[PDB]
Amino acid sequence: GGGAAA
Amino acid sequence: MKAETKSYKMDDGKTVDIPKDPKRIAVVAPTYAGGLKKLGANIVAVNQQVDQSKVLKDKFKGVTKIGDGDVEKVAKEKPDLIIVYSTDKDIKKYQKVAPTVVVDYNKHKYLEQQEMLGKIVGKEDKVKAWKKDWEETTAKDGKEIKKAIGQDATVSLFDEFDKKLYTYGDNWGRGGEVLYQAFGLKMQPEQQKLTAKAGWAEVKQEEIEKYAGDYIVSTSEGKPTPGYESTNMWKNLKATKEGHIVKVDAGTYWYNDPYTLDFMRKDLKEKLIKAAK
Ligand SMILES: [Cl-]
Ligand SMILES: [Fe+3]
Repeated sequence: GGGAAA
Repeated sequence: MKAETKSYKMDDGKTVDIPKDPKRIAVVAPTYAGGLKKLGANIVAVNQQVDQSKVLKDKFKGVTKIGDGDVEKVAKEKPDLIIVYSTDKDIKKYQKVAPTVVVDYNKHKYLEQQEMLGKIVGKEDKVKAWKKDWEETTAKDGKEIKKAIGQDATVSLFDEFDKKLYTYGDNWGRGGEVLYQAFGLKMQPEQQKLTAKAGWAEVKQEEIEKYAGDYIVSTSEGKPTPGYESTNMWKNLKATKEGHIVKVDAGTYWYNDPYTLDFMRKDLKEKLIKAAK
């Protein structure tokens, strides 16, 4: 998701 | 020659033509690997991350492993369908290789996710059957766990992510889907508030007591004691003082596919009942 992978 | 295709409306609203019956799936986004394997799909490439799972590694022996960005390796397996996350930076490149299904992770809760994979490969009936079994079983499990830990007991979930303390809502892996949905256990209220919009959150480690419930599940099993379990703050949490800590295997628990779910179901039920003694 934004700030990470998903 | 020309496999018959069906129209599929993706998460972004765009429609794409995919095979009615895909024969060679490249699973770049590893969230979707176990679910497609459960449905008997032929997977010709899979993200090497599955090898971190005690459950999924054995299930993908003999399957080409790929890391992020390896379009050439994916191309070489001549796939007829490619699965990636919406955050994948190589989506256009994948598109030139095979129809590419772009999944926005946060658009599907874990049961809907498996239903979505059923639609992709045309096996919705198999999903339905599996889902009914899953729900009935975890409903009885949850009722048993609640009698053991107490109906109002809260449960926190903590993880080390990129050297920081993280917590999760009910659908960002780390066992949350089984703890909070399948079992129906009560999430610690500040954890719920913090993770409500995003589904996940970094926690200021000096504020951990704020987010610590009656029981704590920590993904630290088989690891050296993380920074967040080593403080005097951790030592003085009521859950710690009471022996209410459950530790789980991070590499395995990251996932939420049917195989992983069955494993975490058993493992957590066992650990929770023991921690409640
Ligand atoms: Cl799934
Ligand atoms: Fe992630």
